[PDB]
Amino acid sequence: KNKLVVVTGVPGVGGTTITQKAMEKLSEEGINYKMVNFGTVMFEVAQEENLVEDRDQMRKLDPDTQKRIQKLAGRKIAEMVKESPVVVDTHSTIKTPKGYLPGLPVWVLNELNPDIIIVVETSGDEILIRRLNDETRNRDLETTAGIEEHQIMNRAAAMTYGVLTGATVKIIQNKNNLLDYAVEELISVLR
Amino acid sequence: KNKLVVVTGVPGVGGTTITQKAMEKLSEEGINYKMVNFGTVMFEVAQEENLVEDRDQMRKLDPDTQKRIQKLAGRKIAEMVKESPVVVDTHSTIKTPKGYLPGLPVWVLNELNPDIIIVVETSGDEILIRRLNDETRNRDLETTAGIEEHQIMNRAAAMTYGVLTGATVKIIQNKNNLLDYAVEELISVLR
Amino acid sequence: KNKLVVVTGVPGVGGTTITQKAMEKLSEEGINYKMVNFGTVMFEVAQEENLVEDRDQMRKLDPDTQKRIQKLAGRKIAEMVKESPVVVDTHSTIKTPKGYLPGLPVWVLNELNPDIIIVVETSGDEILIRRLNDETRNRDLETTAGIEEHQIMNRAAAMTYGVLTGATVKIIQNKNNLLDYAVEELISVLR
Ligand SMILES: [Mg+2]
Ligand SMILES: [Mg+2]
Ligand SMILES: [Tb+3]
Ligand SMILES: [Tb+3]
Repeated sequence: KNKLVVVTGVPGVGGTTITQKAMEKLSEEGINYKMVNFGTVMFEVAQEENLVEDRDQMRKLDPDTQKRIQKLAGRKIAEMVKESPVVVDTHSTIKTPKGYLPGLPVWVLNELNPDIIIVVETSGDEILIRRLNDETRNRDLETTAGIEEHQIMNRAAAMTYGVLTGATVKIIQNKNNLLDYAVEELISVLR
Repeated sequence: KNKLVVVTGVPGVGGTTITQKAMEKLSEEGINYKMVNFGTVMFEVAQEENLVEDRDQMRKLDPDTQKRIQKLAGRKIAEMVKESPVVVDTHSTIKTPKGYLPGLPVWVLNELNPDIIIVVETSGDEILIRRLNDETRNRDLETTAGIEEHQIMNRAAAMTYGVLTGATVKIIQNKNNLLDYAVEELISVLR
Repeated sequence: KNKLVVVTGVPGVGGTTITQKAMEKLSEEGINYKMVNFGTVMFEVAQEENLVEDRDQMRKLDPDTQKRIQKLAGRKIAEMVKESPVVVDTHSTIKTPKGYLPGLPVWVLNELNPDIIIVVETSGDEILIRRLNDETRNRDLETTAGIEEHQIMNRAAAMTYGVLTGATVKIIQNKNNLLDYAVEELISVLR
């Protein structure tokens, strides 16, 4: 009966920020979500199996071990759902030099059994300017067309996740100066 | 072999209207399709299995029995294909407050084995005005952007249905004052 | 660890042209891809199984036979990957009168196990004009809206292929008078 929600969005869209704010407001009503990052849960599984010491070593693990750690992380998260509602922070797809990499390939979905997939978006212009203004980020020259293409592929992958699991797929706009509206929309879905 | 065709479309697009007109034209050449609504077949299965009584509470039913009912409904429809060609009237996704809910999750597709998935569309403007003119409705604040987003997700879910079953995915425009053109296109696909 | 790459694109986009140029340049650094057309491998499998003698007899084969040959073709290609990197030339979807037909249904994906799905594109205008200038072609002109709709569905099917296999999905623009840029992008992905 506790929900398992996946919250996704391209870098810079603010998915974790609105999720953190929604969780804190829900906590006031006695609804206590636990938030986890899928990549961090993969790192915790790999450390527990003595495969890695640091998070940087994760990207050098072979593909069969990666698929195995991915299945184990999905199972570890499915088990957390018995203790409370859970929100998973991850990417619908990651934009790599070899193309869009699904964040939840079918073997992860079969272990996770998510109830809702949330896709947080805004316009390509708003994302591009947010990334330009972030000092911790490094300039790459991704265009608004490139960001829109990533959001097109994220929506299609998220819809495929819904077909394979039965989860609903919710799209929420997190627009500049309208953060509170995105937080209220997310609270309603998480409740 | 008799065709199993799924006809989908957002509320107000007119998919069942053009399907009924297509079927009467086809019966004049001895091709007799049987049309069933997936939700009605699920409700008949739930009644046949005595899991439910007052249909309205179907949405508030245990997810495991819903999945079982969904599989039984897909199987019941696949069996009808032995008697005649079949049209399944359903939604590619239903736009709910928790997001886009797939009408045919992978467990349904595996029982149904559809040959063709039809996606009936028109512009967001035409849908919005049709809904405003319908007296049966309750006026919500759905925009043309919201309708276009639903049609984007419906196409992606329908394409995923095609990949998982091998079915072709046909998109038909049912535009204002061009209903007969949509009917002729649907007849050609159903023949 | 030889890669299996699928290169797709609507008729007239020039995907096999840029692939052959990229393979030529990769050979200079000692990387020798083998290119195969998926439809040709199905035809070779059907000749071996004594189901056909000529390529024009393939279309008549029943759906169960079609599925069996498709699985055997996927397996035959997966075996070629042991000898060298492999590129599969095929369509993400084929635009037929009954709708968009997936080129790689889930049963083919499970045998192929592709590493990368490449989607080669350009604008609907550039494709339409290229087709009008091709003497091999007939008329039955698709509009730019029809071509854009095919590219929308090809992206969604390709993203579904990525979710089901874990493959990355790369989109490459092959624009008029910028062929060398598309070749360089494809070399980087194929390496
Ligand atoms: Mg209806
Ligand atoms: Mg070709
Ligand atoms: Tb990182
Ligand atoms: Tb044999």
